[PDB]
Amino acid sequence: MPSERTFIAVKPDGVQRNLVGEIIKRFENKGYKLVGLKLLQPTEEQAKQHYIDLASKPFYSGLVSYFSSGPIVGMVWEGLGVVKGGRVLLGATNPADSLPGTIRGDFAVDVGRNVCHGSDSVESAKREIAFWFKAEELVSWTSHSVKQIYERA
Amino acid sequence: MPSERTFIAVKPDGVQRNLVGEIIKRFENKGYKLVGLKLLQPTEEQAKQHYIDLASKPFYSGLVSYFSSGPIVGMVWEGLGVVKGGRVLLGATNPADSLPGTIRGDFAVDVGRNVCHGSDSVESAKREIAFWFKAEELVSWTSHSVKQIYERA
Amino acid sequence: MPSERTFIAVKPDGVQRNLVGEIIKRFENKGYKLVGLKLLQPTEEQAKQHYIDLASKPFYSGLVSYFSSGPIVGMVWEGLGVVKGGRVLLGATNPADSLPGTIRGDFAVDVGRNVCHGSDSVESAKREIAFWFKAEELVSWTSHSVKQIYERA
Amino acid sequence: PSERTFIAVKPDGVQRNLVGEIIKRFENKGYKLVGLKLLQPTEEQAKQHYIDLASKPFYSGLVSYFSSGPIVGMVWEGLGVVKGGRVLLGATNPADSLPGTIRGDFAVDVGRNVCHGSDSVESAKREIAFWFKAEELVSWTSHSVKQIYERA
Amino acid sequence: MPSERTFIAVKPDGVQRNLVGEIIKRFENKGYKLVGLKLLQPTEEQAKQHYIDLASKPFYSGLVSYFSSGPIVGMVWEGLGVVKGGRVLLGATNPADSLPGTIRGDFAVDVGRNVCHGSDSVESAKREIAFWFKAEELVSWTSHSVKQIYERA
Amino acid sequence: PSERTFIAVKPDGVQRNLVGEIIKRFENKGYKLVGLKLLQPTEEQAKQHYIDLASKPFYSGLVSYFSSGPIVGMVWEGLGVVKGGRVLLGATNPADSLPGTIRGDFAVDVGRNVCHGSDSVESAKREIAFWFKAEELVSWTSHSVKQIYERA
Ligand SMILES: Nc1ccn([C@@H]2O[C@H](COP(=O)(O)OP(=O)(O)O)[C@@H](O)[C@H]2O)c(=O)n1
Ligand SMILES: Nc1ccn([C@@H]2O[C@H](COP(=O)(O)OP(=O)(O)O)[C@@H](O)[C@H]2O)c(=O)n1
Ligand SMILES: Nc1ccn([C@@H]2O[C@H](COP(=O)(O)OP(=O)(O)O)[C@@H](O)[C@H]2O)c(=O)n1
Ligand SMILES: Nc1ccn([C@@H]2O[C@H](COP(=O)(O)OP(=O)(O)O)[C@@H](O)[C@H]2O)c(=O)n1
Ligand SMILES: Nc1ccn([C@@H]2O[C@H](COP(=O)(O)OP(=O)(O)O)[C@@H](O)[C@H]2O)c(=O)n1
Ligand SMILES: Nc1ccn([C@@H]2O[C@H](COP(=O)(O)OP(=O)(O)O)[C@@H](O)[C@H]2O)c(=O)n1
Ligand SMILES: [Mg+2]
Ligand SMILES: [Mg+2]
Ligand SMILES: [Mg+2]
Ligand SMILES: [Mg+2]
Ligand SMILES: [Mg+2]
Ligand SMILES: [Mg+2]
Repeated sequence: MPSERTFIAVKPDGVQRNLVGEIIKRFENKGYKLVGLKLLQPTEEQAKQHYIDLASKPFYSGLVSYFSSGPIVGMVWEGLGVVKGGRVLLGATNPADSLPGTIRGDFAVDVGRNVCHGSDSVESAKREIAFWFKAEELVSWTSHSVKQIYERA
Repeated sequence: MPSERTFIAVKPDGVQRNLVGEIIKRFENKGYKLVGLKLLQPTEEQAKQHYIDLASKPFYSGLVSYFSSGPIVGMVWEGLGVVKGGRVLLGATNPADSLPGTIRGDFAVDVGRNVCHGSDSVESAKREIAFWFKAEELVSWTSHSVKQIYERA
Repeated sequence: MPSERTFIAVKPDGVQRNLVGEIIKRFENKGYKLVGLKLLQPTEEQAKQHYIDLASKPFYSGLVSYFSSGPIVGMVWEGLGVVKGGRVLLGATNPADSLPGTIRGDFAVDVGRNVCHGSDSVESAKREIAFWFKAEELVSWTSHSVKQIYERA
Repeated sequence: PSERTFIAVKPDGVQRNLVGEIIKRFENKGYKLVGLKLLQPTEEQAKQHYIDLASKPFYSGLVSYFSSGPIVGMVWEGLGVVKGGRVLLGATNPADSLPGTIRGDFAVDVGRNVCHGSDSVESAKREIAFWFKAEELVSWTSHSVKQIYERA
Repeated sequence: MPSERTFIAVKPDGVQRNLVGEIIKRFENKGYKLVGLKLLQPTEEQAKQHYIDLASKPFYSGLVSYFSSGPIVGMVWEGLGVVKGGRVLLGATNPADSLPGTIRGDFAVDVGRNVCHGSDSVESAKREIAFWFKAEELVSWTSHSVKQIYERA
Repeated sequence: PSERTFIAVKPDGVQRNLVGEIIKRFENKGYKLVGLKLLQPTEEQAKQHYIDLASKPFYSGLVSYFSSGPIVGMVWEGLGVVKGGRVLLGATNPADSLPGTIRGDFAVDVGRNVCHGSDSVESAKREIAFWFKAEELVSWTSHSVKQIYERA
């Protein structure tokens, strides 16, 4: 259904390198609907929990330190297939494997400085959204372009 | 041969969502030559004929209604391999399958709101060009850049 | 009134230099509505008439020859203040006087190769639209975005 | 360089997919984002934000529209950012705004003019205080600060 | 005459902030012709001589130190009125006074970090070009678009 | 991260006003420009640069065209930049290149394919040595190096 949601974050390198607007533009251009947006400074414990599935991996310590080293921009986007589609926009995890046209393909080199995050499944997206956003920070609204973007609307 | 031609249309969602300029720019940037251009309101019967091969498909009635719901921009582009190359610029029919960099990859979500059309073969292109354009509507001209774009020119 | 209309043309240098998409994009981005569009080859006599007020000027013969030397893209745009606003988007007649941000400011050098034309008043626009377009060539439609662009809509 | 301003993408700007474009322009200029939120103003927030226009005949419509859907509120930091932000936005009436500015490139009607920016250092301080809690601002150092400023 | 030339430099901040391509694009888009291009590290003495007219000004010391602190990209552009036109593209000296659409209007804040330089007169342009470029580094060529950009060509 | 590659805008790319666009793509990616020059290759330079194609039937035409007008030669530095540069360029035949790449967005014909990039670390070292004198390369530290690389 077009009401699917995903969590996207500009990581601290993406904020530092002035990629916030560019990343948001790509999601707006695609037809996805912005329903949550904030600038925040993750704590180490927040980073640990966000990446909890990766706790045994050797990059985890550095990942958690880096993710909490400076501000991120957290977002919630709504749209048909937006979890998968958000990942398509981001490009492959390792920028070396990402193609031009994607965020990581255009703007990143190193897997540890890969500028952005996106939820990897509908289930993890729900968890991430719930973790980073309060219900008061999510806005219910209708895009005036909804019938131009979706057939069934 | 560099004189190959194809029919590209901005569908009514593409016009509504202000993608006419962006789509033309992509074709110009590639090196293709614009030889026909018009804004028109297809009739339902024109839409039925344009998509006649698809008459048995479950989506046909909706396709034909939508395509005739408002203005399209019809184009004829000329260049080496332009039929296939135009379709590559458009991206996969279903935008969920389209890659970033392409028109559908960058701007569309839903297969029924996929912003554009391109002819699928040399012979269908000839048919579509003849259906939408009278002989006197095409403009033959030489790009000042033809020898920078083509080795053989 | 938001139903005001103007005639804009991409002149033959603008077509040759692949500025058609870029010019249309600027008008779409502004909120103006495309209601007429075609590619055509003006005749010398059409060019003489289009610029008839300038018949005594030293540049007229060159202007009329050039304007009829290859294809133009003719457009009719609709929107509040579109005659004046279209000219603002174009920039100063002589590109040496045009500011960055405008079409001439960004893309042109020479007053005789200034890439585009726009009607200079409401009444000249009506004349130019009638000269270049038959009634049946215009397309009336409602932008899905009209109430986001205009308070009164 | 620690001057701050409040910039909002108005509901028309959100609806018309200009959030990223607007943020990009401010990032490109060298300004630093220190606050960002998406919210739908209440009627009362809309009345207060525009409190100096309460006696104008366009007020109730401005209030209703500003509270009709989400805005994006921003706090930007930088040398001369109050004046600079308004230069990026362009003239209040898009008819008067020049290409290159946000209103010049994207808006037609004064009542649907896409964005807001504080008009002075003091009004910025008041708008920031109105729209953001203390804990919602983020203090950080751009790694590019010495490239943007001589005195850093 | 269209053979006028000017010296443009991306200053060390402009190089550091990844504005080389953007600056070159703006000059290419305008119709100006690139006839010299190099990356170099100015010496302090080179910076002193380049800015010799400003030797008594209180910012001079800091200007010369900064200009020689890292690489610049030096360019020579050719075109009708290119000295004045290059300055128009750059925008006002102090970015606070520069308008959006210009290089300094779009990308700079501080007069001491104003990302680029352009010659201020035909005479100073000749001096600057001669100072920064050897004759072997200037390329004589003809743009295939010269007749599309200039009437008299 | 100290890997280097040679990228050239070919004479068609210069003529078609793609120099800035190409440089922008490499800067945006995070790669560092350490050499840059505009020059018109001699016939002999064109023959040598393409020496591994000397037995091909398209050679003399490639040589004549490559020496017909100015190119822009570049040296870029960064992790995996040889492979990365070629990914940015796209497939050799623009018919096979995808949108988003330089050839995918801007070229049609294999003989007018806008740009060149070294095919390997060793060929890059040889191309760099051929096109640039030692004194023409500039060593410098991007202020953004720690934002682009974890190990910096
Ligand atoms: N070998 C690796 C793998 C991942 N990572 C980082 O760990 C993050 C999370 O890994 P992940 O497997 O969930 O990948 P994504 O979901 O981000 O694509 C990545 O986005 C990288 O920034 C790393 O630094 N080195
Ligand atoms: N399952 C489908 C397939 C196609 N369509 C629409 O029907 C149009 C014509 O289908 P097609 O098979 O000719 O595909 P293209 O030639 O447009 O790639 C597509 O462009 C879609 O807009 C659809 O709505 N649902
Ligand atoms: N001194 C001049 C004035 C105008 N012209 C050309 O003549 C066209 C018509 O002139 P105009 O006075 O109607 O100006 P616009 O309405 O195009 O601003 C201009 O757009 C120029 O292309 C010229 O070549 N030399
Ligand atoms: N005559 C007017 C004046 C202002 N307005 C709106 O009211 C807003 C606030 O007015 P203002 O005087 O504070 O102008 P700015 O601070 O936005 O430049 C404007 O941005 C317009 O959207 C209007 O609709 N009609
Ligand atoms: N008050 C000033 C004036 C100039 N400058 C710097 O000195 C440079 C040369 O000054 P200039 O008067 O030749 O200005 P332009 O020709 O660069 O516009 C400027 O581009 C500034 O970078 C400064 O740092 N502070
Ligand atoms: N069949 C071919 C193959 C290559 N070429 C040209 O020769 C150049 C060098 O060939 P190459 O095999 O080194 O390919 P790349 O390294 O450029 O990918 C290509 O970039 C083409 O411009 C051609 O014109 N026809
Ligand atoms: Mg993950
Ligand atoms: Mg089909
Ligand atoms: Mg006129
Ligand atoms: Mg105000
Ligand atoms: Mg000066
Ligand atoms: Mg090769």
